[PDB]
Amino acid sequence: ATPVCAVAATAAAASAACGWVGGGIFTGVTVVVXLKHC
Repeated sequence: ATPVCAVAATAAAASAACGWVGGGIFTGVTVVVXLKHC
């Protein structure tokens, strides 16, 4: 695992954090709000 394991943990961690960032959070928040009330 060493370096390889660390890489997976990094990319794997982003799965959620990375997904939320990059405008992903706005998409869900913006999308949810609308459909939520829109």
